[PDB]
Amino acid sequence: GVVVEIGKVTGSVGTTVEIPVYFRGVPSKGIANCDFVFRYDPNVLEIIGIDPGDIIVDPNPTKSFDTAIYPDRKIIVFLFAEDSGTGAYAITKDGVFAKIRATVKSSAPGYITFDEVGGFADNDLVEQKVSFIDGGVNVGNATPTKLEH
Amino acid sequence: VLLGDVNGDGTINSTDLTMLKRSVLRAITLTDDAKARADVDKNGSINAADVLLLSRYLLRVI
Ligand SMILES: [Ca+2]
Ligand SMILES: [Ca+2]
Repeated sequence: GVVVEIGKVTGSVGTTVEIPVYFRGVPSKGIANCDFVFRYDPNVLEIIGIDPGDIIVDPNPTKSFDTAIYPDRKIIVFLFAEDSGTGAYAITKDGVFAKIRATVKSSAPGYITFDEVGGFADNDLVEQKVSFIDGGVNVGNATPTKLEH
Repeated sequence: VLLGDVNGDGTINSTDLTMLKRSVLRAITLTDDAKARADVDKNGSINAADVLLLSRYLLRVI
């Protein structure tokens, strides 16, 4: 079914990075709605905003697309519900669903992880099978275990 | 009974939201059981205010 992939990026402490959220396997009758929750560590990443990706076609994106950031709860929430009412603003192609803007607070890995999913439905309200691929920032940052190239 | 669960499948999610907004735009018609679940602020009417309340719930602000 639908595949949601969190991008993997790199960045030095104090810089701002963009972590894209990719959609693949978009249904033949589109995505009319989706809601899901990602987890993150606010010690590593200060999430400053989430922008809608270019697969959000509503000429006023905020009518169809909204997010919420909870540092105390360590989660970010995504809500898409095409606003036309006719399926006109549904997601119809693979691509970037959202871009998470984050300031890097430490050199430790800043994983952004799938926490919970509500529903991913097409224009006929048929719920889709959905799977997630986790990612985030500086994913390989670690203390070496041995001498190696 | 389960407020917000418009389609009555036992869970509250964005698919209920789509159903709610399409019914408010009269693109779909709700069953009587669904109408009780759709009136999320329980004021006796199904409208844009219900859509916005359900959206806030799904975004977890409430
Ligand atoms: Ca439901
Ligand atoms: Ca109401």
